[PDB]
Amino acid sequence: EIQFLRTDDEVVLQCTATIHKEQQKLCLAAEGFGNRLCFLESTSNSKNVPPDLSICTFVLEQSLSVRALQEMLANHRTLLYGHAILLRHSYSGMYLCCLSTSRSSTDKLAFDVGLQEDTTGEACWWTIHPASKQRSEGEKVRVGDDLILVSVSSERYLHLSYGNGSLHVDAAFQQTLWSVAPISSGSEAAQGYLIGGDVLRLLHGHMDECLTVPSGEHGEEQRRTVHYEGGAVSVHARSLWRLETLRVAWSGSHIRWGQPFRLRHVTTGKYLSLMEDKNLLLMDKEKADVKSTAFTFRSSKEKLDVGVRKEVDGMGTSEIKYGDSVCYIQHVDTGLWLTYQSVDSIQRKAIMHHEGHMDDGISLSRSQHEESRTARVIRSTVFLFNRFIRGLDA
Amino acid sequence: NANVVVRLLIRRPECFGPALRGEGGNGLLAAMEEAIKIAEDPSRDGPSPEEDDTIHMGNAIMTFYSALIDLLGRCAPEMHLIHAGKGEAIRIRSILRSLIPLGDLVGVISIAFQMPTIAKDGNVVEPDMSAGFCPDHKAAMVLFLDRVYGIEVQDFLLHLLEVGFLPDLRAAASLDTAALSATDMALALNRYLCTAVLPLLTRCAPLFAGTEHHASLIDSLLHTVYRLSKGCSLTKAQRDSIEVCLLSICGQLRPSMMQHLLRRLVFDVPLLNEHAKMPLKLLTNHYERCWKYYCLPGGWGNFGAASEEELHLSRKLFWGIFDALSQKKYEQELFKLALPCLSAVAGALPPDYMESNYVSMMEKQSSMDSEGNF
Repeated sequence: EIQFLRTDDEVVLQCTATIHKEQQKLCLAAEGFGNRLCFLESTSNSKNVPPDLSICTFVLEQSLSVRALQEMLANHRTLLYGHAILLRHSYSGMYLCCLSTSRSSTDKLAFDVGLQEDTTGEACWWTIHPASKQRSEGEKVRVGDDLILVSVSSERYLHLSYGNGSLHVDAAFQQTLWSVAPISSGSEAAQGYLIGGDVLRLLHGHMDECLTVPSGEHGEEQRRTVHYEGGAVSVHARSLWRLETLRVAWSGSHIRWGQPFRLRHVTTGKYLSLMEDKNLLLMDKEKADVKSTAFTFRSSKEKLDVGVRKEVDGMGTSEIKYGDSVCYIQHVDTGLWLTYQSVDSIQRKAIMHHEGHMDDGISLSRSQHEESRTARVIRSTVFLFNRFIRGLDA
Repeated sequence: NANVVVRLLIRRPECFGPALRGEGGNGLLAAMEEAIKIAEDPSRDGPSPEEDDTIHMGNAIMTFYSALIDLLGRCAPEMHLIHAGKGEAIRIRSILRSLIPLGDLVGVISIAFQMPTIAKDGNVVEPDMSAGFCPDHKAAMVLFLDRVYGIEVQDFLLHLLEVGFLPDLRAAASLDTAALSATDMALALNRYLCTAVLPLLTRCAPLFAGTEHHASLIDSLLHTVYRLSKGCSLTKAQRDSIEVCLLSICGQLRPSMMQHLLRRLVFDVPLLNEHAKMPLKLLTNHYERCWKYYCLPGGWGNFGAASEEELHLSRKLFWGIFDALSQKKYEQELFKLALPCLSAVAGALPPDYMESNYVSMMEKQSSMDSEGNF
């Protein structure tokens, strides 16, 4: 039984590009604050450079027919080909639209594609159309079908520009085949259980320690270490980690024991990793390899490995629960457990050990949407204002 | 049938031409300039191993682009649907506006023409029209301009008049000589103006409300239109169109900035020929409308006041018309149309008018002559 895309689901729009005779999969992305424009995020080199799907996820809010859309404009449904769909950017909460402005990349007959505050008007709405003759108008849209998006405001296809030096997405009269990948379904998500993409705090066995990094002393090299700390840092933003699965499709599904994932620091953008000298050190997006940045949750420290498992195309079963489950962090390749150094604002260093301690359990607390939003705002703003300061200094 | 054609053309953008497919396009104006250079270049215009003997590729490119622009402008939705707020009509107009920039439409109109020239022997050297830039090419530009973008703002109207519309009128007025009148280019230019430019300025007449410190441009336009109206090669329909256009413009124009045309009027009406019918009606309408500007010392501040020189000129007009009319033989239509004019001028002129004993010296012999008007 092939699944059908329906409203209130979370998806990412993917387009394939042939660059220097190399097939590369790209995802449409946008960052709410700072740049209303939309760009492209690569997801082909996931093994070496982890993609950022948090700014690529979109929510299908409304799916209306063309006639009904026109009527309301004058005044969990399943998507069928030919309906008008409203896409909401999951992070920003703003809607994809034809900006009616042109960046003029040698194509005068084109418009820019970005994000918009209001839902009113015909710019936010897009029409889905079959990619081949196998599909037809009114037919249900499968999860694996390719799609063509047409702007209601301008009848301009959601287009991928090969001609320009750096790949861009715009609204042009040439058509581009977009593939919709289901990220998560909120309806089939169990409340209180760990799902992929959550921003969470790693609480220690005493519930008053959280895995953090040193506070801001203007030293990014000192901010690269990882330690246990207690106090107000548990409600501060530097204790926030985003769990990122290694899969692109169904990344918002429930997290099971043994599932590899990457832990990203929200306020610094650096992924947790194990160095070759058995030391935890944050490293950059470009270097954040699967070999170093892969971690799993074990129900017990007992050595029986989870073994080979299949990834399932769905939300999956709910195994890890917030605040009622004891988890042990294990590096996938080395098998080392995460534990405190126990040497004597505790500043108890977090280290990797073959056996660890008996009180090495980690509790899970899910952060609030407000906290995650503010943390990503802080990261983006500090990056931009550091670029500004460097330019002024030059 | 217009929207569907718009769908089809936007789905296949290669129908728009190499200048406008969207990738590596030089633009409509650049294409028209490349075409007029190709038309001059003989290596590219002809095969180089009339129209069938030599298909001028420059003219072919220009007529293709003019036909595309004309088709798009005709595909533009009607004004009333836009006023009613029909979303699809608004969408079509926005698509066409995105397709064709305003500057490209302005530039093609700004492009000049090939001036017909008499020769040392007296024979007119005819530049071949089928091989060069044609008035119909600009006429299509005008149709797109007034059907898609719309001329609804005054400084835009004035800028367009200054850049592209006025020089064409001046060229038409310069080809008013008998030898140059029979030239095909003069006929084509006259048709283009009387079909596209004059009706446009007639429908956008209310925009001529405030043109105080563009006085020179509006005076030049009036003079050129009056000379073109005096032109002889014009047809009956062309005369009617230019009469309506001039009357509509002068009616909305403020009475202060039309004394310069009054001078020509007050000399040319007393001849009481067939050509005088339009100017004497124009005087009738002017003096019936702006009667308070003369009899009342002040009027509104916006009208201004009499300078006593236009007052002397109007009194001279009244007396000249009256005397020419008195020694003129009876013609029914001519007197029935002249009487309202004489009555209006008499009413506008103050009854107690101070006739200045100091009469004006050094009359404008150029505006005041027997032959050539220069």
